[PDB]
Amino acid sequence: PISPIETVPVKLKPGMDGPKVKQWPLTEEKIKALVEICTEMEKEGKISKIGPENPYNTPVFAIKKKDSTKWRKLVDFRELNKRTQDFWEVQLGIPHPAGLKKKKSVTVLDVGDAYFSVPLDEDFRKYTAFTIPSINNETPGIRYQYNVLPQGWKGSPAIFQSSMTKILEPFKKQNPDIVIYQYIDDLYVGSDLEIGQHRTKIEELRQHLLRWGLTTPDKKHQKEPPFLWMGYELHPDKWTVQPIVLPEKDSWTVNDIQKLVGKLNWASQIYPGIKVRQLSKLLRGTKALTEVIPLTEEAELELAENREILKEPVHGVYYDPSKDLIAEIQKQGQGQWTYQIYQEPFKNLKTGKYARMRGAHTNDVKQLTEAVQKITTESIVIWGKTPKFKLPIQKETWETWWTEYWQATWIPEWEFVNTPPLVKLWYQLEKEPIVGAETFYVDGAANRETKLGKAGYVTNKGRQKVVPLTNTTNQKTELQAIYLALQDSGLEVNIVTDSQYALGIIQAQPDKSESELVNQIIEQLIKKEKVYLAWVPAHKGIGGNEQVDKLVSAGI
Amino acid sequence: PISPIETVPVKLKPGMDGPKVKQWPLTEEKIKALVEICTEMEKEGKISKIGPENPYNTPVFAIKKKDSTKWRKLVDFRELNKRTQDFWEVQLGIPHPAGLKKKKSVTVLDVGDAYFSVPLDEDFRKYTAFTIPSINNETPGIRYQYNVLPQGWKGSPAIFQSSMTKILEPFKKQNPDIVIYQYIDDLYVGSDLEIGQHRTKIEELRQHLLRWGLTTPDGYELHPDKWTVQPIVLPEKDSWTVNDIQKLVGKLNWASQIYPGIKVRQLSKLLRGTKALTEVIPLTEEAELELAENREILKEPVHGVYYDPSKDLIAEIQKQGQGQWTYQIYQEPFKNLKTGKYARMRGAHTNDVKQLTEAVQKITTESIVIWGKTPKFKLPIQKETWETWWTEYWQATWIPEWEFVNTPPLVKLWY
Repeated sequence: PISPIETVPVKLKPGMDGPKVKQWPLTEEKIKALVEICTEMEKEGKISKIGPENPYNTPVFAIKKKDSTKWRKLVDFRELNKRTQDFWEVQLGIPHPAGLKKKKSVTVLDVGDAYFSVPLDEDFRKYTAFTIPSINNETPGIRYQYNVLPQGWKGSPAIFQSSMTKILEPFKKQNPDIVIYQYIDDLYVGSDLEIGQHRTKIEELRQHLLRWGLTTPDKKHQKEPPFLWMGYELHPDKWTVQPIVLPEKDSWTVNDIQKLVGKLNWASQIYPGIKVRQLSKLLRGTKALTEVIPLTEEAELELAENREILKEPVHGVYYDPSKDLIAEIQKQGQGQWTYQIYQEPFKNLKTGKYARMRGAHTNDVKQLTEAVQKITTESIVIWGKTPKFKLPIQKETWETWWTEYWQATWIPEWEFVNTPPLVKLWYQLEKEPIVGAETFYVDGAANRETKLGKAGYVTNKGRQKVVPLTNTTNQKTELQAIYLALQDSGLEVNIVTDSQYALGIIQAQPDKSESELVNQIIEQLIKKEKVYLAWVPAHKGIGGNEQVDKLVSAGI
Repeated sequence: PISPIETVPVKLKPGMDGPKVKQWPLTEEKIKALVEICTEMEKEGKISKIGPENPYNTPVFAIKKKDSTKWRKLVDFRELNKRTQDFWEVQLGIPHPAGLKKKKSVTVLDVGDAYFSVPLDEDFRKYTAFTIPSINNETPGIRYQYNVLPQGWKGSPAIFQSSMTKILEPFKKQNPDIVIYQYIDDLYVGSDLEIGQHRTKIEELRQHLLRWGLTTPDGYELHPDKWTVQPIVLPEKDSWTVNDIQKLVGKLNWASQIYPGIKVRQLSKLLRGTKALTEVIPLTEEAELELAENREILKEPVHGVYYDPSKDLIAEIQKQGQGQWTYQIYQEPFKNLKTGKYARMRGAHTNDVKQLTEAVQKITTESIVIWGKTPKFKLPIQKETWETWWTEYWQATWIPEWEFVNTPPLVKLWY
């Protein structure tokens, strides 16, 4: 029942007052259950009937579907959670099974009516006040308010995590080898004792809790291999995710989308790529949990996509600190990369895929890097240590990339994996000019007002050219110009621009891009044999530059 | 131990709120140490455990002063400093010791522990909350809020300025020619004596401080006497191949932004035509006129460049080859206060993040010693990379403010 544990002081947001929203009448059969559900709740002191002095209220509803054969009382705290002070969500994420080590005996406890056990600050109670409507409208409102932590209120999770840490603090200090883990209302207890001596230890825990109000029901995972903890299955030697099943429906309400959004975020921790962005925007656009909302195209596409993701079966082996951590990375879809972290070959701990925007333009190696950087941080958050790295790329390749690249970068310890899609550099832009090669003194321009402007060179050989361009930026024509000088040119060239913009996009030796033109400029650059891009200041009497402008420039 | 003291009331700047940063993840080696350092610090009653109901947070982590020593907890109070009330006039220090930079030697002492006796205004305390990561988020974090002046803060030395002045008055009497400066948890001590005969005057200040109740560790040295400048230089293949007169006139075109006494003309002319870069053009007797005059204005100190205590300091770093780096510290663009080239890396120190880190620091201490303030950095690295390594090479007790960028062809315009 109600824990006689020390309650936390909770404040509202600075300046905001409590929630005073209006209750909307349900049905005479719904309403009667809501009262009966509330007379059972007032019987257990979870709640307390109030009066004509309390100026606050919160919307009460009744969900039609009975989960575990229970048609309960859903409350809408949406307003209160806005007025309810912030809290602090202590951790850096959810735990992950590959963190765990093999513990002989294991036991997972379920905290029954957990939130309902721990109590709420007697002051903040006037705020959680609600009201069950009346059947005979000749009779008034059945006003309540909570005494315990509500089920959807903002703080409840935060607080209860605290209430439980303090109650398990004693018990944790007395048997420093038995590991106890905590998340929502699932208690993981596991150690290296044998069944008897260990179950005594569980009994002792169950009792320690009971003395404090928390009640672990008989639904105890008494040592039988499939332990269900946090949407996973802890087997004797491996773990497997319990399959996530999203609801299929055509008529979604404010509430129903909400639950799913949650389930999605939950699922998003275990699996990647799962978005919630569009579905989310449906909740900002309308009120009242009952009223229906039609999905959009983006939102309905999302659902089919996550559900797609949520299809691939996930699993792994437990952690062994005696051994090294190895993480192997591979290339895939011209921007797709896969990695697997393991200790014993073929025995996977974590398996995933990294794919991300290396900027507007990108490089291949400069992609592997970020892949590495992201694996390290994930490892450090799971095993507190950096994994030894196996990278598909010759040693002197990386060497020749950081010796050149103006930006400082680094990859921790890594060994060479001789495997197919090897990452490497496609084209070495020369350092000094080539003797003999044709000297293309390029330029280009446009008009912001018309979107039309010129683009072409003026070689040393006397050659010339130009082209008229429609719907181009004063800049893209400058990139274009380099395109030309490259095509109409031998296996060796000495281009020369006035564009800082392009000088850079080229300098960074890109491999792919979002810009078609650039993409084209790449392919050519590879094709060629001895390129040389140089730079010289515009609007000055330099060289051929001085003359190529006139042809490309507007009114002179 | 805490002296019965009436707490000095501190407030956040107007309109602002306390920090709510987030905690970067830490290794096992590091977490452990923060845990030991915290249980004791907690028995000694310095910091107290706190609940969820405290919105705030700051990052904490564990560095390591020198080679194979004891872990020193470090707190990233950068965010709290910015929001914390600049103080009346009792500054972090005093009207900056103009000669701190000209001393034959300078030693740095971690005075930090000093703050551990004074109590901190009961109200301002929630704003110092910090949280300790737990490997694999097994345990809900260790949450702690200070009770005493915190070592990182700026309110600390601001407050304990009186006390420290007192503690030092004697050492100042006896030794008048010795210059001492305090930048937060640090005492900058510089004299014009021999090193062996410097390292004594220090230990003396050590023992004395030790007597008046300050437990200082051993010491760190610098000699702002050999500190030099790195200038803009012109090549040897002057006015030769076309290419050459191009890079030349390119470079000399930028430096106009600095000193406008330079001229392009008698060089852009040799550039006239549409000639192959590969051509050894004629170094005409009118170009040598422009270049020898261009050579000159370079070996010269800028005009109008003078420090202003009101604007922030900024620094830019350009990687430049084999264990070589360069940097610039200014307040207003192109108006240089200092240009230099940190270069000391090969083999074992051949790690990009390690080198940059160390450079950042040499630039930061150089600003304290010289202007008595930390510069805002413009870092030649991508945010994510640098953030997964700095702390593995950071040894200082302060953390400067940094921003991340992309170096254009500036690298060529400095080496």
